[PDB]
Amino acid sequence: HMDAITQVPVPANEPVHDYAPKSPERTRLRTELASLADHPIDLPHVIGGRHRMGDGERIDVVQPHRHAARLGTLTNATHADAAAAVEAAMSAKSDWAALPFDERAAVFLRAADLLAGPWREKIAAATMLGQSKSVYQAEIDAVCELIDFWRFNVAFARQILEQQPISGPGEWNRIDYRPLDGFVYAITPFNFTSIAGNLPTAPALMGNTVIWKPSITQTLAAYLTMQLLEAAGLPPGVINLVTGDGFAVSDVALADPRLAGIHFTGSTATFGWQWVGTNIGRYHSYPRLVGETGGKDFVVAHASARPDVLRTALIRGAFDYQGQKCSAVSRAFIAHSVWQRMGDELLAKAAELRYGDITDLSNYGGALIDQRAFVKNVDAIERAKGAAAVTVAVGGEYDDSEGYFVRPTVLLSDDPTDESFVIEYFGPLLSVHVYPDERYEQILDVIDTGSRYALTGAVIADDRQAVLTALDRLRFAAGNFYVNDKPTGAVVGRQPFGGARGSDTNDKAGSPLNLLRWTSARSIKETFVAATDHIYPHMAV
Amino acid sequence: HMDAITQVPVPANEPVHDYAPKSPERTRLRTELASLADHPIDLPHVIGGRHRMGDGERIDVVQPHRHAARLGTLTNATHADAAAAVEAAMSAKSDWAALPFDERAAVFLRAADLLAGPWREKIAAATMLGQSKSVYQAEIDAVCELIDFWRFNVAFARQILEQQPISGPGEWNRIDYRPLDGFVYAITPFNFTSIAGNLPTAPALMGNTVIWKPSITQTLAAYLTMQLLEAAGLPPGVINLVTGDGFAVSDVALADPRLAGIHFTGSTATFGWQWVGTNIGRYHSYPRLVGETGGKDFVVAHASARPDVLRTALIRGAFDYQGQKCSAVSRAFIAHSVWQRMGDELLAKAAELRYGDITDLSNYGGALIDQRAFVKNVDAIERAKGAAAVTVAVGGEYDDSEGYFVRPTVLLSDDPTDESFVIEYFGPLLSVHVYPDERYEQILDVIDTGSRYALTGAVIADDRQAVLTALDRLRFAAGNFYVNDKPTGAVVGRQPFGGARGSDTNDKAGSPLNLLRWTSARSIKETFVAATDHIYPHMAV
Repeated sequence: HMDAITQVPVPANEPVHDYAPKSPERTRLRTELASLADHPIDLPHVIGGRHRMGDGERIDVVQPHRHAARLGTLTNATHADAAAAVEAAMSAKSDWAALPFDERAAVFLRAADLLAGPWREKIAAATMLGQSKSVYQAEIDAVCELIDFWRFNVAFARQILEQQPISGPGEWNRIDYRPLDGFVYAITPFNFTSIAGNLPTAPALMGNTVIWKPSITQTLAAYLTMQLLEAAGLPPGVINLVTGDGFAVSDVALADPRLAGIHFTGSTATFGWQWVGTNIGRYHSYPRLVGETGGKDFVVAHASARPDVLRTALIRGAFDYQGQKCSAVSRAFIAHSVWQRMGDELLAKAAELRYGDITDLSNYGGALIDQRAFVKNVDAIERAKGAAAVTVAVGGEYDDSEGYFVRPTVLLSDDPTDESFVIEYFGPLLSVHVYPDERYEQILDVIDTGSRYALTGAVIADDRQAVLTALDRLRFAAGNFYVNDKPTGAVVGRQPFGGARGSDTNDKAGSPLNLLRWTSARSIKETFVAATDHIYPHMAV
Repeated sequence: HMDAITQVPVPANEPVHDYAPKSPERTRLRTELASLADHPIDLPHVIGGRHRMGDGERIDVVQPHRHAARLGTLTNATHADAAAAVEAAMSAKSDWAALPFDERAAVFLRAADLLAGPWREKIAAATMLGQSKSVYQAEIDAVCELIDFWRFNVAFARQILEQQPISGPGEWNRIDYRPLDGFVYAITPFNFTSIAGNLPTAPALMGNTVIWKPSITQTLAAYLTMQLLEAAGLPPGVINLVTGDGFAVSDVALADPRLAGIHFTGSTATFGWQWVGTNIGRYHSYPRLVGETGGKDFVVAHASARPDVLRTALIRGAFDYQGQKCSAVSRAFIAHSVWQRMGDELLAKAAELRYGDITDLSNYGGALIDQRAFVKNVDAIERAKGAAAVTVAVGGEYDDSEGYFVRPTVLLSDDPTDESFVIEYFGPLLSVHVYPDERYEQILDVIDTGSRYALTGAVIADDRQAVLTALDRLRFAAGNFYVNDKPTGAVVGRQPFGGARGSDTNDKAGSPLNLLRWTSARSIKETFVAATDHIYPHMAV
C-alpha cells in the first residue's frame, strides 16, 4: 500500500511553438506530414485494447484541402461493434476504478508529456492533414489545448478530492468521490483534436470507462490519440474507440440500461437528448448529459477603437481555421469614423489572405472540412448576393474541384446584421454593419435584442466608459466577453465557462465542475460515542 | 459606491436548544404554541409584497395530531394568482439583481439572526403544530437547519465569487457569476420547514426572483417564514408565495417561456420533469431542474455491534418524526447473537414509545401528516399481517379519530427484507431481518443487490475490518454512509451530498454546487496590447 497525502504536479499552460523558418520543430513537422500523407492506414475500432476493422461500410478519410489524397480508411461501426465496445468498457471498469487516483492520474500526466515531446509533431500533423488546419491552428489545439486539458484536469480532480467537510465534536465526516456506475458515451466533433481527446478522457480520469465515437473527418488524429494513450499505459477497454457516423453506436448505447452519461460537443440540433428522456425508466442511473453548443460571435467597435487592433481581430476572429472553430466572428458593428480609417485595409487584407494546402506553411489556412460544409457556405454566399439588405464587399468565390475551398468573404449590411442568416453555416464569412458613431448605445441594444446564439462577444474601445457600458449592456448577450481583442477559444484555466444565452453549460470542459459530473460524491460519518438511550431532554418531567 | 473586497461573516452551525423543563426557551415555546393554536389565521398568497386571499377553493390547515383544530385557511391558487406571481417575480428582477451581493447577502444573514433570536420559538411552534413535530424535531429543522442554510449559503456564495482564473502576460481574465434570466419555480415538501425556506431563498441569494409553492400542510410555517423574510428586508416580489395543491401554478409556470429553473424536493413520481422536455423550444433559457428524492434507509449490525447503540439508532432512525424525514430507517439486518442481546428491549421500548399531541412535550412524537399518509400506512400494515414472509412483532395499531396516529411498528422478516414493500409509505414501520453471524458478507451482498432506494445506510460494528468491509461492499448501495450511529438527515456543512443509487443530485442543497446552479458564469478577458498584424510567424519565407 501507501501511507501518504500526495500532491499532483502543478500545471502551467504549455508553450505554443511558432514553427518559424529554420526552427527545429518545423523540420520535425515536415517529416511527420510526409510520413502520414505518403502512408495512409486503416483506421480501426479499438475495443478492449484490440485494434480491428469491422464489417461495416468502408469510409475514406481524406485531406479536405486535397480531397483526392486519402489518409486512411475506417469502417462504419455496426450494432455488434458498438455492443462489443460497451461490454469491453463494462469489463474494464472494476480494475480501472480500483486503481488509486494517483495511478489513474499518471496515465494522463504521462500522455501529456508524450504529447509535449515525442508525439508532438505527429499529432499536430495529423490534425493539419485531416481537419485542414494550419500549423498554428493545429498547435494551439491538438498540442497545447489537449496537453493543458490533461494536466489541468489532473490538478482539478486533485483539488476536488480535498474538498472535505467539517467534523463536529464526537465524530469524523469525510466525502468519497465515487465514479459513476455504468459507462460514459463520448461523441466528439471535427473541429478540435483537444475536445476530441478530452471528452473521453475526463470521465476516465475519475474512474469511469468509456465508449468514444469521434467525428469521421477527425478520426486520423483520434486514432493516433488512442495510440498515444496506450503508449502512456491506458489499460485495455477503459476507452473504446468506435469509428463512423455514430448512428448504430447511439442505437446501442442509448438502449443500454448501463448508460451513465453522455459527454458531447457539436450542434444544438444533436443536443435535441429527447431519446434519453423517453427511456428514463430503462436506465439503472439517471444519465448525465454534459454538452457544449457552437454559436456565432460579434464584435462591436466604439469610435475610440484602435483601427489596426479591430482589423486584426476581425480577420483572425472570422478567418482563423476558415471560420470553423466552435464559434467564429460572423458579425461586426463598426463606428462610421473607424470604418473610414480601416475599412479599405480590412477588405484588401481579406482579398490577399491565402487559403490552400496547409503543407505549404505560407498559407494562412486551409479548406472547409467536407462537401456538406462547402455546400452550406455556397448556399449562404448565394443568399447574400440575392438579398437586398447585403452587398458582397470582397471574396465570395469558391471551388471544390481540388479541395473544399471558400475564400474569405466580407458582407456589408445596411441595417443591423440579422443573426439568423449568419448561423446556417460555419465558414469564412464576415458580415459588417457600419453604424453612426453617436448611435453606440442603440447598437448595443440591437446586439442585445438580436443575439441568442453568440458564445462570445468583443468590444473594441480605448475609452473606459465605452468599455464598461458594453460590459454592462451586453452582460447577458454573450457568454464570454472580450475587451480589445478577438473573441475566441479559451486557453484552459484562463477563460472557463460561458455558453450561449440561456444555456446551462457551466459544467463544460475547462473547470473542476466538468469533472464533478463524472463523480457521485457520498458523505461518510463515523460517530465515536453514539447515544445509548433514545429519550430526548425535552421529554423529561 | 464602495471600494473594498469584503468578507462575509464566518458561519458556524447554530446550537440546538434542549427545551428541558425549567428552561427559558420552553416557557417561550408554550406561549407561541398557545398563540398560534388559539388564533388561527388566513394564509394568503404573497405576490409583489401584497398579502391576499385569492378566489380559489378554501382549504383548511389543521393540526395532524388533532385534526379538528384549525390553524389557518388558505386559498388554492388559480391560474390568475400564478400569472400574477410570475409577473411580480419578473418585475422585481432588475432592482434585485442590481443590488450588490453584500446587500442581497445581508437580507439572509439578518433573517438568520431573526430566526435565531426573536422568531425562534414562533417558527418552531408553527412547525410543531402544522407538521406534527416534536419540539426537538422542530428545533433541528425549522430553526437550526434553516439558520444554517442561510449562513452557510452566504459563505458558499462568497467562496464562489472569489473563484477566478489565471491571467497570462498581457491580459486580465475575470469571471462574473451572473444570475439566471427568468424566474425560478420552487416547490417544497411538507417534511421540513428548512428545505421549504431554502429552496426559494438559495436562488434568490444569487440574484434571481422566485415563485414558491409550499406544501399545504406546511403552509403555516411557510407563511411565517415569508413574514420573517419581509421583516429582514426582502424586497417585494423577489419571492412570491402561492398556496395550494400546485396544479394551476405548474400549468402557468411550465408554459411561461421565462422559466429559468425549478428547485424541487418531494417524491420521484413528481421528478417525472417530462413536461419541460416537451416544451423545450418554448423556453428562452434551458430550464435547470434541481431536485432531491426521498428514499428508505437500512442499518446492518455486525456481531461486534454495541447493542444499546444499535437499539437507540433503530428507534431514533425509524421512529423520529414518525418515520417521515426525507428518508427513515425501514430495514435492519441484525446478527443473531446481537438480536439475542437487544431484540426484547427494542420491542419493549417501541411498545412504550409515546406518540400524541406534541403540545405535550413528554411525547416522543406526533401523528402522520394527513389522511392520505395514514391510509398508506394502514395499507402497509395490513399487507404485512397478510404476508407469509413477515410477522408483526410489536405495534401495528392505528386510529385516525382524533389525529392521524400510527403506532411504532416492528416487523420480523424471515428472509432478507425486500425493499419494494418498504417504499410504499412513510411511517413508523421498521422491518428487521435476523441473520446468522457468520453470514455478514452475504448479507452485505443481499443489501447491495436489493437496494436502489436507500439514501443512507449504516453499519453498527466496533470491529474495524467489519467497518471497512461495509464501507467497501456498500460503497454504491447508498448515498451517505454512517458508522456506529443512526443514518439520518445531514447537518449543513457536515454531511453534504449523497442521493439514492444512480441519482444525479451532487447539486442539491448543502454545498456551493447548489448555488452555482442559480448562476451563469462568464469569463471576461481584456488584452492590453493586442496584435496589429494578422500574419503568423509560421507564414514567413
